[PDB]
Amino acid sequence: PVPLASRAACEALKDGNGDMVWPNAATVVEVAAWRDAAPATASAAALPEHCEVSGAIAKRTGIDGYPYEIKFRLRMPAEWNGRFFMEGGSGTNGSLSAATGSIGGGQIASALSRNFATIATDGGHDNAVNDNPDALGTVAFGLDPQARLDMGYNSYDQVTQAGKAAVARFYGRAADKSYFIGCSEGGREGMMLSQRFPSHYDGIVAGAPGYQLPKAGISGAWTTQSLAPAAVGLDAQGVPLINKSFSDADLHLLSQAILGTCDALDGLADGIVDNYRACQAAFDPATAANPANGQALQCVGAKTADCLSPVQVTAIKRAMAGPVNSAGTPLYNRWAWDAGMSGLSGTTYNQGWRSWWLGSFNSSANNAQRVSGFSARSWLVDFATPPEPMPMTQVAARMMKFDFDIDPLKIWATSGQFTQSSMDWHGATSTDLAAFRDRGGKMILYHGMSDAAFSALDTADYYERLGAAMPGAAGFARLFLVPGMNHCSGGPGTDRFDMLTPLVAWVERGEAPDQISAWSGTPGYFGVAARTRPLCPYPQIARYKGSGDINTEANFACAAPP
Ligand SMILES: [Ca+2]
Repeated sequence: PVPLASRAACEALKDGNGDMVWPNAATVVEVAAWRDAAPATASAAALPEHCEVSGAIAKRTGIDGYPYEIKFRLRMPAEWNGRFFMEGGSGTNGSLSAATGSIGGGQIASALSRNFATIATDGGHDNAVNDNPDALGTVAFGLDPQARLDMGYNSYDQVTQAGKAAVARFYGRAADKSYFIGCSEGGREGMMLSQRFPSHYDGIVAGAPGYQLPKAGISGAWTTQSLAPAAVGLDAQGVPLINKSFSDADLHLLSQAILGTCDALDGLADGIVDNYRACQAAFDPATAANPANGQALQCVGAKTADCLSPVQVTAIKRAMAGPVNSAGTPLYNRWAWDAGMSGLSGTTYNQGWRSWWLGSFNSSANNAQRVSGFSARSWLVDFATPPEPMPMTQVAARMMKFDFDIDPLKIWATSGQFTQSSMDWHGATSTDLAAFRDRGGKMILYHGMSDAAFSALDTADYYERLGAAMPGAAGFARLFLVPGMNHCSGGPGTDRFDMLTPLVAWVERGEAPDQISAWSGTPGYFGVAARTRPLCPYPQIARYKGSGDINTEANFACAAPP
């Protein structure tokens, strides 16, 4: 005689503590604990009294000899709004968060703080355990084929099913609606769900989605080899210091030149390139001027602090252009020029763009994500098939000798026990969302224009393919590009927003987001205390109404570009 949504019902969910039936028979509950309410903190909204359940699914040994399991953590509030929530991952996953239901966007509130039931997974591997010194550290899960499948799609499927079964037993009813919010790798997960598991979630937010993540290391090898002629000095292995190709002052000059060409193309000079399409048609660093001195951005002779050398201009132009093979066939996409490639807040230069292709300037070693960091490591072990484990010191050189006629094929290939390609299990490129749309599914995409991890133009290209394949796609899927914003957060733009509130309104009331309110997390980039702007559904952009404070969303409306 155990009442629903109670401490007794919570503790009954543990193995050997009752009658709970899990969808996957290999589910092990390690924790089923009643949690008191937690007060608000400086960085988190208050958490209601809830049941916390944590465990793992399909504990096994991989073909690499390492243990694998799909961890989950679920929190079911005693006072429940009838909604189910899953948060996405980041990086290459491998960690189990507090699972309070992050909504991204730099937000204080969690889904659990709004009385959702919330769940998270580690994706099928554990960074504390699946750490192989001969397979590039925590990307070493790529040595096991099933761990790849779990990372690609299976972990989120198993955890969604397990969460909904516990919700049904704990509350005595299924969730009215289910929601998923993820950014980066979590954005790829959201797109994967809409394509592969259309009925798992009714509302999906997919920010900066790496829906072509196996191509990232291809872009990384390209940007690495493109910036190398501008590098100064060598690291300990004799590899050119890609981080020395551009100083922070150099990048700020590039950004200021982008603003000189593109800032006013939306009708208002405000440090924000709202008209990104017009900017791409207008800006060329080989021709653009330095608006501070009126002279050309590219140096005429020797390098000064007010110009970029012709080698630098050639290098960044090639990097932004995107990778091509010998036939000239594009292998990923190009990248948009934007002011968030740099930015200055007080005396602090923005690192949020250069960390991906360049790395920190004040280092005698390469530390860019795409040169020697996690992204380059992940491609070699997780996305190349068969995997290419190596010592950590060899990664930068491996990117320098990357062959664009041979190596890109490895993301489409199968080998031995690796029976799916990395584009098979990790890719989420399908525009067949009819099952998702026709059951009432709604999807909000967002992407920062100054994202150096994944190209915002590549998300836009996906959205255009979606609208062509599905007439009237704006009725269930809308894309919100964020000028100036880096990867998932940061940069001179309005990078903070509450995506959960309009997602619920769209799914449950049919109210499509004609704009989404946003604010800047670092308004010092513009020298103000605060800046609020509307995000606009693609292809619309923000247009100043002609009067009022330029830092207040009320004085802007969404419209077609000028
Ligand atoms: Ca502007």
